[PDB]
Amino acid sequence: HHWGYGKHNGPEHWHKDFPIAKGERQSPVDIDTHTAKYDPSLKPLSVSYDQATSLRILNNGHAFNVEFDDSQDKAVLKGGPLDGTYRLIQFHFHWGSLDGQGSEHTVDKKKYAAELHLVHWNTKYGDFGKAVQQPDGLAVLGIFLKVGSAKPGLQKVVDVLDSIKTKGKSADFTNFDPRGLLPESLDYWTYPGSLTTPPLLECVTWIVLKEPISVSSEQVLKFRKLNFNGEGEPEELMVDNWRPAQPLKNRQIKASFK
Ligand SMILES: [Cl-]
Ligand SMILES: [Cu+2]
Ligand SMILES: [Hg+2]
Ligand SMILES: [Zn+2]
Repeated sequence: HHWGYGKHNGPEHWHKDFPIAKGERQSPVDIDTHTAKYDPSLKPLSVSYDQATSLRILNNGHAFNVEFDDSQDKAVLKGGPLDGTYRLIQFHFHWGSLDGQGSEHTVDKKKYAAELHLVHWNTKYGDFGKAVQQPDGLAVLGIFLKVGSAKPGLQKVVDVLDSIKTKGKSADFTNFDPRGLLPESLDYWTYPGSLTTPPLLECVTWIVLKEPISVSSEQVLKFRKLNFNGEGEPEELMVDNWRPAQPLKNRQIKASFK
């Protein structure tokens, strides 16, 4: 039975099909702010999304993915802990059934209402499938969401969700500008980890921003109206699609800021 987030197929079961779930550099993790070390050898981070080309939005039965044209260097992440250039391929979120949970990373055990992952692949490996065979194939920019004022740059996503309610549905999603999902500050923590959904591949340099974005209660409420199930199946609301914190093991979390 497919992986998911319910009691019978959720994160505590993933290891049986994906034994790497219990591996040496799994994500997410708790970010203990008092033991992360400021690292002065970190170059500033460069987020260049002005030429981004969004194509489509898809409900895949686990979350929704906003997919980008990554066939040219258009929306790239560089600098910070990264060597070379990473190309944006998609973003998605993880969120809760209530505002007190939903993030995957936690900050001194604090859970945010949701978390945005902008997924990029290392353009020295030619494309995504080859990048995910490399320990430095991916960079994911992770951004916490808290409930407060609306985030204007998220509204076009929220408005399209009605049209991709159930698993397998997709809609045209061109000209979406991901710059409108960023907070003001680019201060971040970074550590080596993995994708947080099966197949949980240990390819990711995580860059998790310290500053959350605020979204309104009405915006997150619309995320919670999505469905894990497909059309004409019984309703299973898409909520709590987050994996909990995993063992830090032999890893150090570095901070970009004092
Ligand atoms: Cl690898
Ligand atoms: Cu699936
Ligand atoms: Hg890998
Ligand atoms: Zn994710």
